[PDB]
Formats: sequence, structure tokens, C-alpha cells
Amino acid sequence: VQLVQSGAEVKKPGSSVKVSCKASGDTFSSYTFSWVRQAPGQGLEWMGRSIPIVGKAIYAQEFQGRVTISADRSTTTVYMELSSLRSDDTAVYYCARDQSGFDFFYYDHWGQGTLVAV
Amino acid sequence: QSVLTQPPSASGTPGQRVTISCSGSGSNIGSNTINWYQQLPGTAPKVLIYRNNERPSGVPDRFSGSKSGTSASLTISGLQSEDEAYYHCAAWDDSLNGPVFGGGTKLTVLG
Amino acid sequence: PNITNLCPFDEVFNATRFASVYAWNRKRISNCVADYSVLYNLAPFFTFKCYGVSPTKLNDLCFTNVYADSFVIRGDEVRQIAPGQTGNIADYNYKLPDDFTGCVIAWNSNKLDSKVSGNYNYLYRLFRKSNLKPFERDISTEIYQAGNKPCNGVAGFNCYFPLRSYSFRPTYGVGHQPYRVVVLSFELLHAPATVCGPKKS
Repeated sequence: VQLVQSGAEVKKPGSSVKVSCKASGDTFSSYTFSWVRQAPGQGLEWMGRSIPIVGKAIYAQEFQGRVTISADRSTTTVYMELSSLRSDDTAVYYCARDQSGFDFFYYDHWGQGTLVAV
Repeated sequence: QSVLTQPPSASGTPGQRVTISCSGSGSNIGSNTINWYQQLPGTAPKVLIYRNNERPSGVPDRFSGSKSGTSASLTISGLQSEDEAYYHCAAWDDSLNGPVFGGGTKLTVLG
Repeated sequence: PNITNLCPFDEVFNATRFASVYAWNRKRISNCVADYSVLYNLAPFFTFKCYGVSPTKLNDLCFTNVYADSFVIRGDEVRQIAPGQTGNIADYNYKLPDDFTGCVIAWNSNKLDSKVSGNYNYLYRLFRKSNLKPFERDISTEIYQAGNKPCNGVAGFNCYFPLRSYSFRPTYGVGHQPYRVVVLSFELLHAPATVCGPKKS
């Protein structure tokens, strides 16, 4: 696999974020894609999941609506849009690729994301 | 912050067998397997193990994972000095229909 | 009756990956000698019905040409694959004619097809202007304009995506699990035979 994303940029509270992740070397559509953020040197917690095949997406119940996830199969890309940023969102964001949607093995192929400071 | 509790730090000397445990609740960890992950310092974190018993290609073998209901334990033998990093436990929480990750440990390899 | 040749039913029935119902990968087999004893004697077949010929005297027949088409489905619509039956899957994705002569095989496969994250490799279409002629594929993803309003590009209201996906995870109950479905279609002795089972004596 070959994963890439946008570069690191710094914002201010009350702004919005458009961030993108691209996968190459495989069939982009067939695999679903997960987005997870992590504060620098802190714990891990999942944000959302997106379906390149259909476009249906699922988000964390604690963060419904305020964030949105989009995917495109013709250009083979995934995007976050972030709204109402604050100091709590200072974190690095990771787009992970599922190799198998089974408990035996999952969530392995996975990239280096983009850091965001608010 | 998650259901999967985790002590914050862990230590290990060269040639020492060390054990690290991650526990949660029977709703998710007592009914589903556990994956373990490695946040290596400064750059992209890497996978450690999936399903607690089998490993990917190219990863070394001194890691030994085991599951006992709530408690999943990883044991390290012949720990090396470059392994100081965050270690995390994850599981597909079925109550929230999503993945949940542990608090993480600072594995420090004392010289 | 030696017998000499063989046919790869372990290629189809033991295939690790199946196509969804929108682009079912029909495979035509010819010059074969196929034994159904390895098939029928298998344990977990929870649904084995046949229409044109009885499932007992299969081994003593000759087939002009055989098409084996395999896919996955939800259990609830497994009964819909019957000839002439209507509904959703038997009306917009893949349907069988009344003069159907082959027969079907459906069973439960939660070993590998079940996905804890759900069905995001398979799906089943919901929207189409016309009922498809039997045994006809359909791969076009033309956006189905629902109301009178024309629309291209993106989704909306009265403008819907023509594809919807299942979700086969172990928490789903019986009838909601991934049921593999294979269908054998053939013409019963109206041409020189190229595939026949082991003519037993």
C-alpha cells in the first residue's frame, strides 16, 4: 500500500478544516477507510469510518454533525471537514485502511496522517 | 478516557521478561479479541499484533500476547534499547459499534 | 464409465471471494465430469432444493452446457431466488425465468464471509426504471432520478444513489447472515453432451 495526505497547517479557534487522504497501490474503492485523531503524546480514540463503495459514513456518537466525512470513487480520495475548532482539537489525524473486516485481523494498513494545532 | 483502562507507564531492562496488561469490561473485551499497537516516538505508529495470537509479516517474534477474559497481557523477552515507545490496546466495542483504544503505556527501556 | 475427466467445482464452491449480486461472475463449464457426492455429502448445507430434475438422479444425466453463477445474499431473501418469485433481489439484480431447468444451492457461511464491520465489498441495488430480463447483468451506476426532477452528479432528495449495501456481522441473526447462493443453469439433453457425471453401473 501507499498512503499520502495533506501537509501540516496551523489554525485558530472558530475556523474550519478541509483535510484529504489518498491511497494508491491497491483498489481504493474496495476498502473502507477510518479516521482517528490523537493528541500529541496522549491516548488514542476513534473518530469515524467512511465507505468508498457507497458513501455512507458513521461517526462517533459524541461528535455527530460537527464533523463530516466524504469519499469519492472517481478521484479515489477521502476528506474530513472540521467545524468549530478549539484547543481540544490540537491533535494528529490518521487515515487507516482496513485489510480485513473481521476480528481475526483488522486496521493494519495505516498511514502517518497530518498534525493540526489550533 | 475509554472503557479499556491502562496504566500510564512501564519499564524494562535488557534481557528482562516484562509483562503489560490491558483490561476493560465484559461487554466488549470479554466477548471480542484484542489488537495491540505501537506508537513509536515522533513518527508513524506501527502495528504489533492482531487477535492476540498471530503476527504480520516481517515483525519480530519475541512479543507474546495472551487473552484471559477481561485481561489481555503482552510479554516481552530480550527487550532492546530502541523499543521505548507508547503501547496501546484496541478492541471493536460492540456497544458503540466502533473501535475503542486503550490509554497507552510509556515503555521505557532503561540502559 | 471409467471415469476419466473432472471439473473444478472446488474452484466455485470453495472460492475465497464471490462477486455481489450486481455483477455476479457467471462461469460457463464444458468438457467436465462432475461428481455431486462430494457436494451433497457436505454437512452444513441447510438449503438444497432443485426444480427441473430430482436431486437424487443427478449422477445419471448428461448436460448440454452448464452455467454456474455464484454470489452472496441475506438469508431473508434466499426464498426469493425461486423461479417466478418477485420482491427486491429477484426483481432488480438477478431473477430466474419460469422455464428454469437447473437448480440452486444456498447455505450459511459465517466462517469468512461474515464481516465484523459489515458488508462493504458486496451490495444490492434498489432503484431501476425497468424490471430486468432474466439472467441479465447490470453494472451501470447511472443515478436514478426518483421524482420527475432530472439529476446528475451528486445525491439529494428525489435524487438517490442506486446502490445500497448489506451489513453481515455476527450480531445479525439467522436470515441476516451471509448466505452464499450458487445457481446451476443447463439445458436438459437437446444437444450433444459435453458434461456428464459418472455413469454408474
